[PDB]
Amino acid sequence: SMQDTVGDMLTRIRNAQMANKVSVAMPSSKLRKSIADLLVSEGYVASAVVNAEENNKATLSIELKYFEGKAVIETIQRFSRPGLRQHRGKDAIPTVKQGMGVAIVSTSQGIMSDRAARAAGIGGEVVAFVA
Amino acid sequence: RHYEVVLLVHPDQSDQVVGMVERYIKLVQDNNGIIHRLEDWGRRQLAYPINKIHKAHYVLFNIETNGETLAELEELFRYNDAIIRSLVMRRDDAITEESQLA
Amino acid sequence: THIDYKDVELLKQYISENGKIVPSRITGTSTKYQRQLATAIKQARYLSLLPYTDNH
Amino acid sequence: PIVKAKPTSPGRRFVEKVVHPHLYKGRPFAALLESKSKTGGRNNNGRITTRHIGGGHKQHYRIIDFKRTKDNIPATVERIEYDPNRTAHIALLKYADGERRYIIAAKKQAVGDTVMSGEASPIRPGNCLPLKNIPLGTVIHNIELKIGKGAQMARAAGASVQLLGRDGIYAILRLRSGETRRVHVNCRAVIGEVSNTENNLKSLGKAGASRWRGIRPSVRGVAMNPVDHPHGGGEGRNKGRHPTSPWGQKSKGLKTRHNKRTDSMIIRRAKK
Amino acid sequence: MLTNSDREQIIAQYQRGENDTGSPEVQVALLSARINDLQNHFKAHKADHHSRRGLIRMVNTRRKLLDYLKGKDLGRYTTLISQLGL
RNA sequence: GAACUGCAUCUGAUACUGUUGAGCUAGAGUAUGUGAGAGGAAGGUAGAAUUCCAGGUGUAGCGGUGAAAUGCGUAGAGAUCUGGAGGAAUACCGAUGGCGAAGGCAGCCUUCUGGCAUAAUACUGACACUGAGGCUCGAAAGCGUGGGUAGCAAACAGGAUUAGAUACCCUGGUAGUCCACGCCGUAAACGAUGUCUACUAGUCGUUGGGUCCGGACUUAGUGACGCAGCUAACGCAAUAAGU
Repeated sequence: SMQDTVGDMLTRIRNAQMANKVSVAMPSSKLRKSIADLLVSEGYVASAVVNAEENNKATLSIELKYFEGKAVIETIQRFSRPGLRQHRGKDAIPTVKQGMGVAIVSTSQGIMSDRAARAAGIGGEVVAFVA
Repeated sequence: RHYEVVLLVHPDQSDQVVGMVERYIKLVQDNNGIIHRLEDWGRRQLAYPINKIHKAHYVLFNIETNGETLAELEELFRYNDAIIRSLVMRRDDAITEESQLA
Repeated sequence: THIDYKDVELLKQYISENGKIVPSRITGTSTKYQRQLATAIKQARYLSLLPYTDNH
Repeated sequence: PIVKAKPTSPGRRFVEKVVHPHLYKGRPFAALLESKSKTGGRNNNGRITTRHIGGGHKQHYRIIDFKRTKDNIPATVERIEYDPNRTAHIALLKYADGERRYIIAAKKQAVGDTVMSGEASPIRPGNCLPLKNIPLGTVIHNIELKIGKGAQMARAAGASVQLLGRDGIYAILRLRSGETRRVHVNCRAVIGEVSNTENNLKSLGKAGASRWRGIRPSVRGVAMNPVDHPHGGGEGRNKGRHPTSPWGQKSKGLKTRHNKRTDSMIIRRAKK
Repeated sequence: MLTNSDREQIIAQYQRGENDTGSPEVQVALLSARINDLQNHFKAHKADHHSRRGLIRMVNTRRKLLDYLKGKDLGRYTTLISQLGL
């Protein structure tokens, strides 16, 4: 069965971007919304809105960006899969494309960027690489 | 359960075909049995001869009864020795409308 | 609507001249109705209503 | 069924005994029993007419109602009992009048079953009926050769006969041996196969087992001298000549039948 | 087969709530009754492997539900197995 | 000086995982109504056809091959026709159709029986997926005991071509294949593709349901083409070998 949620969201975004979809919708969770908000703040997606549907459900809809015909998200890969969790210190967070990318880090102070976490002197779970 | 029975009878026993039918009806009535339909087509002509007789009598009836009575009735069909062929099919819904042949 | 083994006049047109079952590619019947017609033809064959073959 | 033994001795490694718990362990009816003294395979003159008979264990004789004369009387089997005279089991019949008789027990039989005799009766195991009444294609046993003499064929355990057809005043019957003979129509028969069908698959296991049944040892002719058998004599092991009996009658393939009177009764013989 | 009447009878006996027909207790009781009925058939016909596979799945499902009930509420599990002789 | 990425100790952080308290239905289940099918097991029975047997009409061939010979035939074969007896399989229907976890499953009625599909309600509320060992099933052949034995046929016999033919062709032909109960546990047991999820253009088929006004729509399987994508290339391509 579906044993991963963040990986599912990441692959949904990736497949939508490869298919040139304007927006991608999925079942919503707070962690998915936080990751989408981080993506919005990094500028990889246009926006991300959660519409509260019936039966205590919610739909996270992410509007995707395209620049000069190509997708804005050049690559988006899961790192800390359920089968192998990866936790790193402040000075051990992997850099994505020499820093020109983003390594999403879930730290004790929330889900934030690798460069911001390095500034804060904090570490956590390195969840994904997006560039 | 509802069971539809087709019986083939020998022309020498065409005269006595009736009485065995009341015997079967009595046996079915005794054991909580209701007979919806009793078709009597008549002396139809067989497409091919069976047991060296070209033409044989046809009788049809639909009965609602239990399996034990059904098995007893099958044993009577086996041992009557006039009734060469029998077709005891089972129908989900009892059939009351007139047969197309009759 | 419905197919029964008792209706020999309706199986006469669907049966071949020699007693074989005409296929669906020739008759044009649906697959379900073809299965029911085949079963009914077999029952009428066992009840000496339709001949198995022309030359018995 | 067959029940093997444990190889806890050199004579128990190959013993197999048939097991029947349904049959009554208790003694049979006293009145029916009659004494059966052993003759040791000897005639009135005292000569040994039949070889390899002797010893054994004394066995009482059970009167068997082969004829089944009491027509139109319902009977029930109070009990089923082992019989040492015959391999087939014997079922006690207690009639409505109270008379008690013993009959061969069909395999498909149970305690308390109802049995009927005479012209009019259901077609069930353990019921004796005329061949006239009995329909074709039905397994039968205890066939009667001559009218009123009682059943003779198919009295052994598991014996079966099949009524193939009726022609004229005779009924065509197929026997286990494969030999087909006419049987007069009026003669009676019993529906159903005889009990103890597994009797053939038992193994007696040791020499004494047959000596309890009364079979004495058998000596081969090759082992004797010329004065004793047509097979005796010779330096070392040797056979010498076409095999025969002690009395000079070839044992391999020689046909000994002389019944002109029943040649007509015998329709055909199965070949295999 | 378990008939319409006796299936609802088992349900009615094992109702936790009104017309629930979905609780682990009712599910397990219906499975146990269907096993009891099926066993008589299965004894008659030794070589009915295709039906025995479905009966084995029935047993597996009952075991899963019983284990889940035991992990959820132990008193309910003990009472259910005491009632059903398991 | 740095490093010795460790170790224990208290101190804080609570996004994630572990342990837990309360709740939700969207994963998985359960209750009711229906439809489809060679799903399985036990019995019965129907019709062609082969074989043998008992007869009638009848005469010199039949059978077979590329050509023949072994074989059957003047003791009456082959052909035809009337009676029986016995075994196996189930033409047509029949379809890259249907069912089953695989292996596999075809005439017809009955008894018992496990799954799947859909229909709107009512329900429990993470019960889920996978699976070391383990156990269940598992084609054909083969083995053991007991039955049956028409066709076919390993082995075996004889006839042919051949330089030889321990073969291909041939005239026969026993085990086996058929049935009951147990072993055997192996196949190119194949989709040469482990199971379960979510996502990713479109098209014409076809089987079982549903809903609409013969068509349009949607569902779980079932095939043939064809993008992005992948591949050493073949090709795969919503039934992925794509993410």
